[PDB]
Amino acid sequence: LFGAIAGFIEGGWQGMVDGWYGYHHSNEQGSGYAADRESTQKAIDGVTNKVNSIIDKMNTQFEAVGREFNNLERRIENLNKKMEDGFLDVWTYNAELLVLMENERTLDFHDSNVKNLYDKVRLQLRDNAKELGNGCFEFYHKCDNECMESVRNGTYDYPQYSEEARLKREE
Amino acid sequence: LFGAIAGFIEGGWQGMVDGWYGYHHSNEQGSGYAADRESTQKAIDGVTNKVNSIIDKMNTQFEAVGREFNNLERRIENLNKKMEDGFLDVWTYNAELLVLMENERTLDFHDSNVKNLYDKVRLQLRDNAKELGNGCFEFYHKCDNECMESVRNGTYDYPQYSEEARLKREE
Amino acid sequence: LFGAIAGFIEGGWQGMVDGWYGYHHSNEQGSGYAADRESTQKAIDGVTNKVNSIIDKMNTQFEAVGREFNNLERRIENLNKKMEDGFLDVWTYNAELLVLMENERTLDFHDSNVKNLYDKVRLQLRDNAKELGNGCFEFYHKCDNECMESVRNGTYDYPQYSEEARLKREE
Amino acid sequence: DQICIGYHANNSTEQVDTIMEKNVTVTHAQDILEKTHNGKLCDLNGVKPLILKDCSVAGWLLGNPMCDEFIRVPEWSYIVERANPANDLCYPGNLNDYEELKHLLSRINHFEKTQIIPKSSWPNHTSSGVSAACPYQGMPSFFRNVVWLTKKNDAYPTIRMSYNNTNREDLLILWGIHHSNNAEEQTNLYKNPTTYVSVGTSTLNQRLVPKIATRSQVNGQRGRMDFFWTILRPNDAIHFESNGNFIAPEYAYKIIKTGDSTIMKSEMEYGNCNTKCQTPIGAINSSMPFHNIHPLTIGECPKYVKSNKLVLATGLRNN
Amino acid sequence: DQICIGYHANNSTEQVDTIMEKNVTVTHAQDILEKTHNGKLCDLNGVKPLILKDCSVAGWLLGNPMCDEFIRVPEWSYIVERANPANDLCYPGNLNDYEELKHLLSRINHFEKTQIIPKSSWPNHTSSGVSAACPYQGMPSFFRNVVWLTKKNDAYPTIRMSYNNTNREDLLILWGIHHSNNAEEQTNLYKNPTTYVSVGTSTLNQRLVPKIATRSQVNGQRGRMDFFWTILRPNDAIHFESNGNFIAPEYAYKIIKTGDSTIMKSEMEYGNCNTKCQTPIGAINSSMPFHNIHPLTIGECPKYVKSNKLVLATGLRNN
Amino acid sequence: DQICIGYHANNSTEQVDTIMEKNVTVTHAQDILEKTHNGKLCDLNGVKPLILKDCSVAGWLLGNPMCDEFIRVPEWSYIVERANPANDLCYPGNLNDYEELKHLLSRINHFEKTQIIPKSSWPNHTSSGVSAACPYQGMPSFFRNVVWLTKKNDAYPTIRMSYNNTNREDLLILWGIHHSNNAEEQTNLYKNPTTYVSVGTSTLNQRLVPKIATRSQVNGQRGRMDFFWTILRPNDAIHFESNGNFIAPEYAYKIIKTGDSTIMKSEMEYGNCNTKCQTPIGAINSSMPFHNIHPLTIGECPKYVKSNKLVLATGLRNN
Ligand SMILES: *[C@@H]1O[C@H](CO)[C@@H](O[C@@H]2O[C@H](CO)[C@@H](O)[C@H](O)[C@H]2NC(C)=O)[C@H](O)[C@H]1NC(C)=O
Ligand SMILES: *[C@@H]1O[C@H](CO)[C@@H](O[C@@H]2O[C@H](CO)[C@@H](O)[C@H](O)[C@H]2NC(C)=O)[C@H](O)[C@H]1NC(C)=O
Ligand SMILES: *[C@@H]1O[C@H](CO)[C@@H](O[C@@H]2O[C@H](CO)[C@@H](O)[C@H](O)[C@H]2NC(C)=O)[C@H](O)[C@H]1NC(C)=O
Ligand SMILES: *[C@@H]1O[C@H](CO)[C@@H](O)[C@H](O)[C@H]1NC(C)=O
Ligand SMILES: *[C@@H]1O[C@H](CO)[C@@H](O)[C@H](O)[C@H]1NC(C)=O
Ligand SMILES: *[C@@H]1O[C@H](CO)[C@@H](O)[C@H](O)[C@H]1NC(C)=O
Ligand SMILES: *[C@@H]1O[C@H](CO)[C@@H](O)[C@H](O)[C@H]1NC(C)=O
Ligand SMILES: *[C@@H]1O[C@H](CO)[C@@H](O)[C@H](O)[C@H]1NC(C)=O
Ligand SMILES: *[C@@H]1O[C@H](CO)[C@@H](O)[C@H](O)[C@H]1NC(C)=O
Repeated sequence: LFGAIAGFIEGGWQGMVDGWYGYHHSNEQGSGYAADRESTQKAIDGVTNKVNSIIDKMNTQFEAVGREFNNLERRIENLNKKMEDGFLDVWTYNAELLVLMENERTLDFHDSNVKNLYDKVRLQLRDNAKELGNGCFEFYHKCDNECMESVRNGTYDYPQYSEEARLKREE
Repeated sequence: LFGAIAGFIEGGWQGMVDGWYGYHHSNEQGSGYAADRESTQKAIDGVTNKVNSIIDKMNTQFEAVGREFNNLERRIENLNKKMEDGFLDVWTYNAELLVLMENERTLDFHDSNVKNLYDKVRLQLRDNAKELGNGCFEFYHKCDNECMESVRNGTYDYPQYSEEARLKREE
Repeated sequence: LFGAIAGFIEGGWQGMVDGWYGYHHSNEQGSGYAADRESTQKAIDGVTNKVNSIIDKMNTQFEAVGREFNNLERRIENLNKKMEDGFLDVWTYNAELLVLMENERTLDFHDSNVKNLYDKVRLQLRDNAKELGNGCFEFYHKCDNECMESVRNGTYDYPQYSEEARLKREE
Repeated sequence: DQICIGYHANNSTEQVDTIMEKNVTVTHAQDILEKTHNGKLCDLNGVKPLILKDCSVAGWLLGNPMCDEFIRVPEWSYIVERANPANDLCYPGNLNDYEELKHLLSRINHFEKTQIIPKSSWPNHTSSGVSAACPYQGMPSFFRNVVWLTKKNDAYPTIRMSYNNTNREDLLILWGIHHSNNAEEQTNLYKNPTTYVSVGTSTLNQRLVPKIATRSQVNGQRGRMDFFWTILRPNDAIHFESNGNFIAPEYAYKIIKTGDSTIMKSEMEYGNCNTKCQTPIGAINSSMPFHNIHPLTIGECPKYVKSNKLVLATGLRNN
Repeated sequence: DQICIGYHANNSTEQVDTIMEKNVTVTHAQDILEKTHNGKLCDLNGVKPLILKDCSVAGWLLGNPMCDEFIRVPEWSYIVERANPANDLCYPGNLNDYEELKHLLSRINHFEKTQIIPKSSWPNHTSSGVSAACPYQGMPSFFRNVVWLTKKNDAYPTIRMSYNNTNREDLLILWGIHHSNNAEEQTNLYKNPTTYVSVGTSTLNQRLVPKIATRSQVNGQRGRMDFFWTILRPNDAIHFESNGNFIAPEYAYKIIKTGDSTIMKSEMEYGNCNTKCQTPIGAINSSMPFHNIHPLTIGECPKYVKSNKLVLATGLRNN
Repeated sequence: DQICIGYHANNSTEQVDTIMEKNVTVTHAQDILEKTHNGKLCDLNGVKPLILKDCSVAGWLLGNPMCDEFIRVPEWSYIVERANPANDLCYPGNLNDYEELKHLLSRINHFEKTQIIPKSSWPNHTSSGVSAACPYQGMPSFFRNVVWLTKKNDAYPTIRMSYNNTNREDLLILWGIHHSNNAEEQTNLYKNPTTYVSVGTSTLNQRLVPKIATRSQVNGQRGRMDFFWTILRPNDAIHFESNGNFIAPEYAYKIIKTGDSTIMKSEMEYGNCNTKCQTPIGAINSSMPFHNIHPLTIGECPKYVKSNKLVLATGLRNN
């Protein structure tokens, strides 16, 4: 567990319909939601690939053929049924267990993606904003909607806003 | 691996008998240990759930029935023995391997829980304290025992001490 | 995934031939690469141990014996084939699936080791340097090649350089 | 002045399970377990199964007079036999190597029966034999593909006759022997008191002899009939020689299509449906990769598992 | 002024393993492999097993005179047979379909033996047959459940007799035939030189004939006895007819309880213990989910694995 | 002034796969699948296999004249039989319990053939029997290990003879019976019209009788020969008794080494190579833990998997 989903981000957003992960901004021109298209597409790619992997990997399984034995063949009748039952018990262990394990790994995959997005924004902003520790960054300057879009598409010029942020940290 | 247990916290505490994870405080009224029961209960819940899962998953396994064959039935005698031996080799692979894999993931589960607790305190204190990088936070003010209990049960008011911490980071 | 390899460290180094992880330094006496002997030996130990584990655990597998049946024994001939084919389908599921799963965990193991190294020096340096968020620390003082060697072998005296960095952060 | 990182949540109630936590709501699941069937027996790619309602395989192949629907069966996809069919060996006895025959019959999709030895071919013997054990429309009768030879002008001259498989295909040939109850019945039906039936091909070298002894009454008969079968290969010939108790072939089956099939034991009736996946308890219209319906599948089908539920998480934990 | 985050450590030496690292000390393990048994054969929910020390199943069922301890056995939980018991077919020969009979036996828990054909029933034959191959108290004897019929007043009139199963239960019936050594012994014991044994039920249609030929000496006997068995269903009847070499039933076994059991090959002795889990080499008092003791378990038991060690980590790495 | 943390990259193109992502270039892979064989059959730790070329096991064992190369075979490691060998039962018939004999052979490494009953041993019978079905150098011949006894001075006096296994090891003994075509051939070869072959050991009690009837022509013969075998254990004896149609042993096989082997069906030829791992389609010089070559391995070998590729990632993602 990477401590982000249901961790320091104490809940999901009913409001973000475009994707799995993303941003919610609020400046003086209002507020809104924007999904992060690249980290959402990477996750849907890896998860449909994992599902196809599980299905393709249990393609060659076991098929129980019907065989019949008479009243003085009960030994190999019993052998046959314990063999077919054994192979199906085995393959249902395999299926149930693989589903459990990769469900756990899928939930933690999503968790990791969320923490990596939070971090990638943290690294851009540094002391230009204040980590509230709830998943939000309270800016130290004036981030209008172009500035927000920069933060989103990764093109946030840290020098440009240094000075005014520099002062309200002091004051 | 999440780098906390046997990582930047280079050792466990013989002194914390109340739980798996927790806090050790030291102020001028003395020192002590306190287990973090909420993240300890979450872990003991999830790990007894994992153990019960592992036991329940190998409920339907393979039972070897004793069958017998005469001197001109050696072909199916050999078939029978290779079948029973095959199913037992298979199920002991399954058992040993599942134990190994979820032992690895249990150790890393504990690791993650510890790092998430360290972080949960880091986020509360920020620059009011100094991360020594050994698992400890050297405060910048005077945290009596009620200040400590607040840090533990999560109710640490950051405004109240800002000014005072502000000064010895100062000086 | 721990977001370091192919994450905030946007690429590997063709130039570091001596090991898997390590440092690249640049001061006024020049630049260079130095692998981290410790973290690298730890990983090569754990991964050759994992490989030997995977090989040794598939020691007792299934061995197919050749049996033969006549024209009025087609029922148990078919039984025999379904049994041997079933056990081989089972063990190739086991092999391919174990390889896939521990390949994923090996890649993420390497990732974790890298993040733990980045962190281990971050914890040494604190505000004496500036995390560029690209995997590098832009120092705030004068780190000659023995200061660098200290950072590498872990012996970095934070007091000694505080004062000087203290100014070049201000100014 | 703020910006936050967050993740999807929605109304979804989809639960998935893990080793650590059960009943975990997620935003996007995916079921991979098909758990519904149509409770009917269907075609298989538009090929109707052979459903021997109330007639067993022995009764069909030997020609029980109650099995007259199956005189000329068309090509089938699979065969459906009931649990305890009523019409099977009206005259009591055995179809020897029956299970091996059913296993052979599960790799055959089309018979064309053919008359290898017409009743016209027994000038010196009586071929009108008939039994009360095999009623047809209230009168005694007998298997339709096989002839009960008896004495004529109070003689059973020894039969020496062969049939050479001129056809392209393999031939399934059934014949039999009759175990009489005592010396006097044995002499009444055939004149000769100690008899035999010899059958020879290129692989087969059989000598059968009546066991004249007292048995329990079954279908009103203490006598018995032991039937045998072989696969006469093309250009090979079969050589019968008897002096009593011989039950001769008249009709044999040309094996003309030999693809993939099974003999499925279901008590169910035809459904007028079609399917790509049939099971004893119903068919399957599904592109799930698994089902829990029945293990004895036939056709292009998911893989049978015993689980009650299999859902893969694709999304995030939701609240 | 300080506060730190840390984790448990203690004295524990419990090691666990992982794919990356072996012999890893942890604070809290959990063993799930039972590796201990009591080396004894016990009751199974208070029901004592049937231990045929030194008598084999054939010797028991036919009534070897050294097996008199098992004349009237009480209900059992499982059956314990030794690897090479001494008392088994004193008169040499075969119990035909023996393995199928033992497989039938491991699903029976209680026989009640019953006298279907008393020795009183052979007015025209000698029923006192006895062999040196079957000593009892130093004198020659014979199987107790089965009667060696021989000639009387230098005649062996042909036997025609039947037994009708009036009982509620299935009947396990054994009979046999005797292979003599030459024409002269054949005439000494039975007058008729060429003989037969005919057996008929509703399913069975047997004719046995003595093989009079020279064999190797076994238990001091070149003659042989071939024994056969069947399950006579309630209201069905069995019809014997012989004129020599017949070894007739006297006692049959009512199958009165038909639950679950096994035939366990152990050289061990009774332990006066009780258990819910029995193995050939000892019983198991354990609520572990696995054991490595023996694969051929009986009762509510852990699941057999070959491992020497299975420990689940529940706590943290400890130092 | 700067210091950075980084990781290895190199030229490597080695790809590995995972559940989430396929075709992931890494810096350090490791192959664990052996996919190469030498396409030829070799020694096995310097012990040459027995390669019956155009002779089947039956042919070799009975002593078919074309299989004269295996008169006295040296110790083998495994046995190689072709898919459809030409020299097998020149005189048509059956080697009864053939499959069980092959299974017994797959656990034997060395026979020493021995003359238990020389042709010298039949003073009152003709032992020169010979058939056109078994040509040798253009003239009719017969199995070399087994003798066709026929009448002499127009008599076939009944045979009574035994052989006591004095050797220290088990003996594989084959004998047979001949099914003639009609009463007059039966009288031409043996004077007596109705005959038998009795075989007895301490365990075996066989009576064979010719089935004189008309069969299909096979290798120019409507007659047949049914062969049987047994393992005469040391100090036990075998007792033959016939008055016609007996085909007697002359040579038997001492089972002198009884290790580990298999009967491998390969059409291939000897390779003059050596190996520690042989398969039907070639041998293996490899220390990989897996292969995908062929399932029916023999020797110290990797474990067969059906996979086409198996590489474990050991290094990092590379670009
Ligand atoms: C079965 O009948 C066919 C029909 O003729 C026989 O086939 C002939 O066999 C002879 C061998 O003597 C060949 O030379 C001919 O080529 C075959 N004739 C045709 C038209 O193909 C066959 O021999 C008979 N077999 C038996 C066992 O009676
Ligand atoms: C065995 O004896 C019983 C005698 O009870 C026979 O059963 C009777 O069968 C008649 C039909 O003939 C029925 O009326 C009754 O149901 C039976 N009688 C009783 C009292 O239940 C049975 O037929 C005999 N079986 C054989 C093979 O002789
Ligand atoms: C086969 O011959 C051996 C001797 O060559 C027989 O074994 C002897 O048996 C006698 C008793 O009859 C005892 O003196 C010894 O037990 C054996 N002697 C030796 C020297 O071994 C054996 O009985 C014969 N087998 C048959 C079936 O006749
Ligand atoms: C999980 O949810 C199902 C849904 O009804 C319920 O029946 C079951 O009892 C639950 N089990 C647990 C352990 O929560
Ligand atoms: C049998 O049929 C043949 C040919 O039809 C004939 O020659 C003969 O008279 C008949 N009767 C007997 C007993 O052969
Ligand atoms: C692990 O510890 C046991 C304790 O006896 C020892 O026998 C074994 O050799 C050790 N194995 C390794 C790989 O350390
Ligand atoms: C013995 O045989 C005679 C003649 O068949 C018969 O009357 C008698 O009843 C039989 N046994 C006895 C004495 O009951
Ligand atoms: C993976 O690489 C192989 C290499 O040839 C290629 O054939 C295959 O199509 C690739 N698969 C995918 C899913 O890209
Ligand atoms: C062969 O026959 C002669 C004369 O009957 C007899 O003396 C001799 O013992 C017989 N040989 C055998 C092997 O019995």
